[PDB]
Amino acid sequence: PTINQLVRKGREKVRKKSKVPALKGAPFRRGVCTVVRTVTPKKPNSALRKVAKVRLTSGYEVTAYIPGEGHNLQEHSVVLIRGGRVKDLPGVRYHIVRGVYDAAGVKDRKKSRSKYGTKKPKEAA
Amino acid sequence: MLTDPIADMLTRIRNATRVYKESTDVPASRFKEEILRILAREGFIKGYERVDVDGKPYLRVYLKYGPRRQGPDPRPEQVIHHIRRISKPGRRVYVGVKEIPRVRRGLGIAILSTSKGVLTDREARKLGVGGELICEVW
RNA sequence: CCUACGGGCAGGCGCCGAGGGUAGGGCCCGUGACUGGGGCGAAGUCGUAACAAGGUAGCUGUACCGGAAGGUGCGGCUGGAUC
RNA sequence: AUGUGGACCCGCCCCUUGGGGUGUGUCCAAAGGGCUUUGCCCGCUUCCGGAUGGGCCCGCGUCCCAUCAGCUAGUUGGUGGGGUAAUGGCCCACCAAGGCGACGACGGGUAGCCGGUCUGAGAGGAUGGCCGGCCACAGGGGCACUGAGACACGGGCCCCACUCCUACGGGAGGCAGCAGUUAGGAAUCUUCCGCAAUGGGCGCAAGCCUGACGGAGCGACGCCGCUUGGAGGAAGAAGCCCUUCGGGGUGUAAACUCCUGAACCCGGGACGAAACCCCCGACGAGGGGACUGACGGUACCGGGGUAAUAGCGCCGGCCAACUCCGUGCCAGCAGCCGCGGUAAUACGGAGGGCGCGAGCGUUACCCGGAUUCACUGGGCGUAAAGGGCGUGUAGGCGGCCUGGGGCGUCCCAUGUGAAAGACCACGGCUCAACCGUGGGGGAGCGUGGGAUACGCUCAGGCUAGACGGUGGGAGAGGGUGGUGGAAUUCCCGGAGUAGCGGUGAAAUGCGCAGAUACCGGGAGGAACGCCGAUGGCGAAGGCAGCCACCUGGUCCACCCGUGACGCUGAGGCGCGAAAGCGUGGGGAGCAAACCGGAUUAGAUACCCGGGUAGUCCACGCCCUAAACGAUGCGCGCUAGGUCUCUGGGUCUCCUGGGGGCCGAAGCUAACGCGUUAAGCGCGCCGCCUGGGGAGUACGGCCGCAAGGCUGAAACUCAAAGGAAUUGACGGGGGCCCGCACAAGCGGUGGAGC
Ligand SMILES: NC[C@@H]1O[C@H](O[C@H]2[C@@H](O)[C@H](O[C@@H]3[C@@H](O)[C@H](N)C[C@H](N)[C@H]3O[C@H]3O[C@H](CO)[C@@H](O)[C@H](O)[C@H]3N)O[C@@H]2CO)[C@H](N)[C@@H](O)[C@@H]1O
Ligand SMILES: NC[C@@H]1O[C@H](O[C@H]2[C@@H](O)[C@H](O[C@@H]3[C@@H](O)[C@H](N)C[C@H](N)[C@H]3O[C@H]3O[C@H](CO)[C@@H](O)[C@H](O)[C@H]3N)O[C@@H]2CO)[C@H](N)[C@@H](O)[C@@H]1O
Ligand SMILES: NC[C@@H]1O[C@H](O[C@H]2[C@@H](O)[C@H](O[C@@H]3[C@@H](O)[C@H](N)C[C@H](N)[C@H]3O[C@H]3O[C@H](CO)[C@@H](O)[C@H](O)[C@H]3N)O[C@@H]2CO)[C@H](N)[C@@H](O)[C@@H]1O
Ligand SMILES: NC[C@@H]1O[C@H](O[C@H]2[C@@H](O)[C@H](O[C@@H]3[C@@H](O)[C@H](N)C[C@H](N)[C@H]3O[C@H]3O[C@H](CO)[C@@H](O)[C@H](O)[C@H]3N)O[C@@H]2CO)[C@H](N)[C@@H](O)[C@@H]1O
Ligand SMILES: [Mg+2]
Ligand SMILES: [Mg+2]
Ligand SMILES: [Mg+2]
Ligand SMILES: [Mg+2]
Ligand SMILES: [Mg+2]
Ligand SMILES: [Mg+2]
Ligand SMILES: [Mg+2]
Ligand SMILES: [Mg+2]
Ligand SMILES: [Mg+2]
Ligand SMILES: [Mg+2]
Ligand SMILES: [Mg+2]
Ligand SMILES: [Mg+2]
Ligand SMILES: [Mg+2]
Ligand SMILES: [Mg+2]
Ligand SMILES: [Mg+2]
Ligand SMILES: [Mg+2]
Ligand SMILES: [Mg+2]
Ligand SMILES: [Mg+2]
Ligand SMILES: [Mg+2]
Ligand SMILES: [Mg+2]
Ligand SMILES: [Mg+2]
Ligand SMILES: [Mg+2]
Ligand SMILES: [Mg+2]
Ligand SMILES: [Mg+2]
Ligand SMILES: [Mg+2]
Ligand SMILES: [Mg+2]
Ligand SMILES: [Mg+2]
Ligand SMILES: [Mg+2]
Ligand SMILES: [Mg+2]
Ligand SMILES: [Mg+2]
Ligand SMILES: [Mg+2]
Ligand SMILES: [Mg+2]
Ligand SMILES: [Mg+2]
Ligand SMILES: [Mg+2]
Ligand SMILES: [Mg+2]
Ligand SMILES: [Mg+2]
Ligand SMILES: [Mg+2]
Ligand SMILES: [Mg+2]
Ligand SMILES: [Mg+2]
Ligand SMILES: [Mg+2]
Ligand SMILES: [Mg+2]
Ligand SMILES: [Mg+2]
Ligand SMILES: [Mg+2]
Ligand SMILES: [Mg+2]
Ligand SMILES: [Mg+2]
Ligand SMILES: [Mg+2]
Ligand SMILES: [Mg+2]
Ligand SMILES: [Mg+2]
Ligand SMILES: [Mg+2]
Ligand SMILES: [Mg+2]
Ligand SMILES: [Mg+2]
Ligand SMILES: [Mg+2]
Ligand SMILES: [Mg+2]
Ligand SMILES: [Mg+2]
Ligand SMILES: [Mg+2]
Ligand SMILES: [Mg+2]
Ligand SMILES: [Mg+2]
Ligand SMILES: [Mg+2]
Ligand SMILES: [Mg+2]
Ligand SMILES: [Mg+2]
Ligand SMILES: [Mg+2]
Ligand SMILES: [Mg+2]
Repeated sequence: PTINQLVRKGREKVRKKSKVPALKGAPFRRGVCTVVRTVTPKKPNSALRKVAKVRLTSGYEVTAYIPGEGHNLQEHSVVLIRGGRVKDLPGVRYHIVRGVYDAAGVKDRKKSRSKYGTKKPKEAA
Repeated sequence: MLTDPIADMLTRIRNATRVYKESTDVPASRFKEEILRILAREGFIKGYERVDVDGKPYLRVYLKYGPRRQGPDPRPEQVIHHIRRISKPGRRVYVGVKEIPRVRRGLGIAILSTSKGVLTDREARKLGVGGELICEVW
């Protein structure tokens, strides 16, 4: 646009939209499981994906993914949520953090252990 | 009505040179003449002169090019590779002497209007002045 | 009440006054019987509108009609193929 | 009472907002205490000056929403008061009718501001946590008192809410001081030591107070520094992993050999502290003297001395690092692309490898990349994007010559830009982190001086822009009235007879109340064939028989006039195809809806037969569009060729205005554009900022209604797009083949086998 036009109107700064009301941006939010269901993916994937509907302190009831080999979560479970969509599961915008509150960490996990939250094993160590 | 005669002049030059014209007339103005003087002194043009076209004051302006070139397209290199208004009616640009720019590491000019007359960057920097940043030519 | 008789103090009235009440206006959230569509989700149902002249060229403003895509009127466009 | 002085009224000088001075008149001071006691020490009074700190005012700057457009009645100004330290509608009486607003008032949202911080090549973007500066607050709301200073966190009053006491009458309380507890939360410390230092209050001093402060405690929370060893050490142990069974890997890595010696033990042991005070001198300068350490038995120095912690992420591509097993669209991974369906470098484990290392990853948030809001630095013919077109307000922009002013602009000098932080030196802790000193920058704003090219401004001039005059032109530009012929329908008459109509084929339908076809007459409605164009006119929409009247634009020639009078144009105002609406006419033909006939699996369609609104006129609405050149307006500049409409000339040819085609330079993603630019430039406007949700919801405005203008969000996708390429396909085209069909002769399908 002309200069006179920029002077009259100016440019508009672009507001960035949050992908995540773990409400106030706050890196983690604690909640209570409600339904611990299994959901099928979409698009070109097939599996039985493990999921918690979570009541939060933040007020929101949201659905979260339970990552890892297998889990120990039932209907009143109390867990920490972290954010991280799942992408094959629509409306699943958060993961549960394993190793915190009533989500025990993944047993038998040798490799990327600190996600999944499983302490150092002790046979050759 | 012609909003910027200097931009006009410059553009007449830009255009005539791109088809290797020997000359262009441009309606005459004292200010225009002063810019040409610089232009001529710095060896961008051959030179210029007052003339009447339908009995009205012009400035014929003798353009100047490289030699013929070799392969396909033997059109001459251009002396005025680039010529370009800066300050304009829509938006005047004024500089202090500390912020007069170095045009193409000095292989290029900037013409520049000051209270000690129209000057190139070097002339004006040594003369310790600034003013309206008219155009840059390389 | 005190007084050096000048006045002072108590006390009383009044204006303003946080806040309260009543009637009328506005605005912001909640919650909601009942209701309208929307997104998204490998393999459900009806047709086949569109893409090749898509088998009625298409698209379009508008107006009516119709399970549905749609069809028809009028006017426009070519962003229609065939000579 | 004294009055050095000061205050007030009046006057007079100087000065200029209430600043100095001066003359009558009036009015105003004081406090004592201590002595190593006649002369000192602490105080007291009035006045002037300084220093510090503040109050008030002003220019400029300081976020989002215009889906907040009008706001104001102490409002705006005035006269006179009150109140203050002081100006002021700060408050009050009276008077006037004012003040503010698209340069965004009013309203709503959100937020303490700044020095700085983070980011970024910069411009910019984000931010205001530590430290310093200012503001504001002290459970919520008001208020004043005291005082130099408060409307006062640990003062007072009242009202409200909550907690505690209560003999039910009444009271008490205020950690956003230091700790600390509890609640909330993903999450944030000790109810520590000390006044030794620095600073602060009172005190003549000694001292007293000081959760300011100096320290220590706790958290890898961050930054920096350091350790988990060093040198030898095999053609190379074992174990584990590959393997083409030969070999390869982990790997000098280990074991082992020398060497050093974090931790830990022994010893010494701080700097921070010289003043206050006392003595000499004089209670001054100077000199002498004594006390004082929380940190801390710490830092640091010296002697001895043990081989003494390693983890986390990653290895499909972006990206540094590959193999075996397990698994079989499962379990799972996943930042995006995407992995997984029996040979998965992508899942899980192993070996091996890469990267960082007392850390490594994760999530969240800011800037970056993102030239993806583009000032630097983008775009709008077909990708998102030119407003449907005009008229024109505010605004933006403005041809050539001369002179004046010097507002912008440029220059010099000067004040300011605190400290910290930032940059560079040199220093202090063994280094660094941290810190001391010094230097250097630094936008912006103030004052004084100067320049005058360009911009602005004032005055003067010009004629190239613009407008005008004279004469000549082409045109479906518009409005009103009139008028012409062809055709369709209907009505009347004649003649005429069995069908007409309609389709792929039909039927519905019309026809013996005589249709169709044919001639003659009449009525009406609507539209104008040839001319007609690849044509013309209009700003767009859009305009077509002929005539007249009224009227808008525009082109050429003369170069006669005015003298920059110009361009663009938010908003406003007007125009604005069709359909639609209102009132009233009109209605031939056509024809949504609708009534029928076909077709079809069905056919709410395509085909046929009917047919109302409507299509027509007037007046008033509506205001949309593929309102398209999908191309904003104006101006200048940059080869030509060719065809066409319309002027002028010396009429072979030249020169204007307009419509096309091909094409220089050039531009374009390409297609294409190309003196009728999409080329090169200037001015001004409108618009875009991934797709879907959605031109939806909400709000406002408009409308009789239909609806129109303005126009989101949640959620959700990794595309949605444009142009061009190769194919493939077509119930597209052209050319052509084959026992492909046609032309033939014999078969199969029937029967038995
Ligand atoms: N897609 C959203 C919108 O609504 C519709 O889309 C939705 C449905 O119409 C459509 O339904 C289709 C159906 O038409 C088609 N013939 C059969 C198909 N199974 C259905 O599929 C749908 O439903 C199945 C479950 O039955 C889901 O597994 C699947 O996600 C979804 N595609 O799938 C869409 C799921 O959102 C319209 N197609 C379209 O107008 C528009 O895009
Ligand atoms: N986008 C096409 C059109 O742009 C038109 O206006 C623009 C064009 O005329 C012209 O823009 C030119 C462009 O033509 C031509 N292709 C070259 C040049 N790069 C552009 O220029 C523009 O952009 C450059 C930066 O790229 C700037 O530096 C420059 O100042 C600016 N004029 O100048 C205007 C600047 O935007 C009209 N708005 C409209 O017709 C349409 O939007
Ligand atoms: N003013 C004197 C001292 O100056 C210092 O300022 C200096 C230092 O802090 C710093 O200087 C040093 C530099 O001199 C020396 N040659 C190298 C060192 N990297 C720099 O240090 C700085 O830079 C690095 C990274 O930027 C960081 O560690 C940190 O920003 C800072 N220490 O930058 C400033 C100029 O050198 C301190 N900041 C300050 O606290 C102290 O007073
Ligand atoms: N043709 C006439 C012109 O048309 C315009 O408008 C007029 C007429 O066109 C219009 O229609 C007239 C009507 O006047 C009269 N009352 C009825 C008559 N049938 C109509 O006649 C006219 O229009 C229709 C339209 O097809 C046709 O008959 C035919 O074209 C013409 N003769 O009505 C308007 C006045 O009644 C202009 N107003 C004017 O120049 C002039 O009347
Ligand atoms: Mg898959
Ligand atoms: Mg030229
Ligand atoms: Mg300066
Ligand atoms: Mg009283
Ligand atoms: Mg689902
Ligand atoms: Mg169709
Ligand atoms: Mg066809
Ligand atoms: Mg179809
Ligand atoms: Mg079709
Ligand atoms: Mg339609
Ligand atoms: Mg229909
Ligand atoms: Mg049509
Ligand atoms: Mg005296
Ligand atoms: Mg007295
Ligand atoms: Mg007063
Ligand atoms: Mg706040
Ligand atoms: Mg950048
Ligand atoms: Mg800020
Ligand atoms: Mg309070
Ligand atoms: Mg206060
Ligand atoms: Mg307190
Ligand atoms: Mg808790
Ligand atoms: Mg102390
Ligand atoms: Mg002290
Ligand atoms: Mg070694
Ligand atoms: Mg030893
Ligand atoms: Mg690699
Ligand atoms: Mg992984
Ligand atoms: Mg495998
Ligand atoms: Mg991977
Ligand atoms: Mg793996
Ligand atoms: Mg940017
Ligand atoms: Mg730009
Ligand atoms: Mg772009
Ligand atoms: Mg577009
Ligand atoms: Mg247009
Ligand atoms: Mg205009
Ligand atoms: Mg104007
Ligand atoms: Mg000018
Ligand atoms: Mg000046
Ligand atoms: Mg500073
Ligand atoms: Mg050093
Ligand atoms: Mg200055
Ligand atoms: Mg003049
Ligand atoms: Mg007849
Ligand atoms: Mg048209
Ligand atoms: Mg003349
Ligand atoms: Mg004259
Ligand atoms: Mg209309
Ligand atoms: Mg109409
Ligand atoms: Mg009507
Ligand atoms: Mg039918
Ligand atoms: Mg019909
Ligand atoms: Mg009909
Ligand atoms: Mg064109
Ligand atoms: Mg032409
Ligand atoms: Mg072309
Ligand atoms: Mg969107
Ligand atoms: Mg394409
Ligand atoms: Mg193709
Ligand atoms: Mg045959
Ligand atoms: Mg047989």
